[PDB]
Formats: sequence, structure tokens, C-alpha cells
Amino acid sequence: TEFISRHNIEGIFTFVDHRCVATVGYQPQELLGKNIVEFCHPEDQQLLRDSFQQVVKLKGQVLSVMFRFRSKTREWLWMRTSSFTFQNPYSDEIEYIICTNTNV
Amino acid sequence: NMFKSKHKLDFSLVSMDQRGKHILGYELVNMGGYDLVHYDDLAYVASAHQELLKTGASGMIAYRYQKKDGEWQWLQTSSRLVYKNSKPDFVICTHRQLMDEEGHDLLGKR
Repeated sequence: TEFISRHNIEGIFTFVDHRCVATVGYQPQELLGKNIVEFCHPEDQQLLRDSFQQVVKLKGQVLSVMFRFRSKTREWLWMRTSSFTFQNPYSDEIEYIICTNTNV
Repeated sequence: NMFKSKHKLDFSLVSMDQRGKHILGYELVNMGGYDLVHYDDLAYVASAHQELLKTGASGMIAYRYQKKDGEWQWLQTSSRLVYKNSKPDFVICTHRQLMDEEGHDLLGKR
């Protein structure tokens, strides 16, 4: 039970696969354009922010962070997110960040 | 069912046949080469990109490209490096539009 999201280096959702509807209750379009931290419990945000910054810094390495995600039903859902930057095979530029978001 | 596209070495699109534009539903330039690749096919397409860069050719038997309406289009693509004054210049891709049955069958064989 998980869904994949893509983010720019700032954390903004730029793609969300439709499994998010069953996992956290939003439609993809409800997430697109918002930052991931906007769905994070206030106590967990600093850990999420620093983990996201480190994903970008450690280009290509797979990182993991746990945090509470605010579902559409306004409950705090514990989430384990595995993240990595995708590097362009030619330019080595960061195309985007891929997150696998799993309810725990 | 076949069409071509032209890309920078980093795979960003610089031109595509009008037939390919209408299949995907779109402009298509001003977009990164990986922005429409299905997340389960990213590794497959990136590995072919490396094959193209190191070797000058690559083949992708099946992968998905997101259409304008949000649906996925199964594609089968050969790619080749075009050179200029002995230096790599751009990429030319030749695509075949796959139906979902053939795409899902090829996914397990790739």
C-alpha cells in the first residue's frame, strides 16, 4: 500500500500516481503544485525538510524518512518515504526527485 | 503506427513528427526528456539512454509515455546518435505505437 510521487528540488509535487486516492484520500490534482511539507505534521516537518535537502545533496542515493501525513479525512497517517533524485544520464542534472510513499 | 522524433543528447525533445504529436495529444518542445516517462519505466528508459550515449544506438521494446489526457501510451523505440564533425550532435528516435495488450506482454519480456 503505497503511491509514487515526483517532486522538484524544492519539494513541490509535480506528479502523483492515482494510488494516492486510496492511501491518503486526495486526488492527484489536489496534491500537484503543493509542497510535501504542507501535508506534514508540524513536529515532523524539520526532519522532512532536512531529509529532502539531503536527497538533493546526495544525488542518486536512496534515502528514507518517516513522518505523519495529513490525510483528506484530517487524520495523521504515519508514512515511510523512500526518495532519490533522478540524474539525467547525459548532463547529470537533477530531473526530479522520486518518492515512494508507504503507509506504515 | 510509426513516427520519429529528434532530441538533444540529454533526451529533451526538439522536434517530433506531427503524427506523434497527435498520438500523445499535444508544446512538446520546452519539456524535459523524462517528464512524460512512466515511473515504473524510468530505470528502463534511463538504461537505454546510457546505451545510446556509450554505444550510439539503443532499443526499448516497451515503455509508457504519458499523454495529454493523462493516459499512458505504450511505445516501442529505436534510438540512434547522429554525429557532426566526429562529435555527437543529436538523437533520432523511431517509435511504434503499441496497444496495451502488446505493451503489457512485452513489459514482462524486457
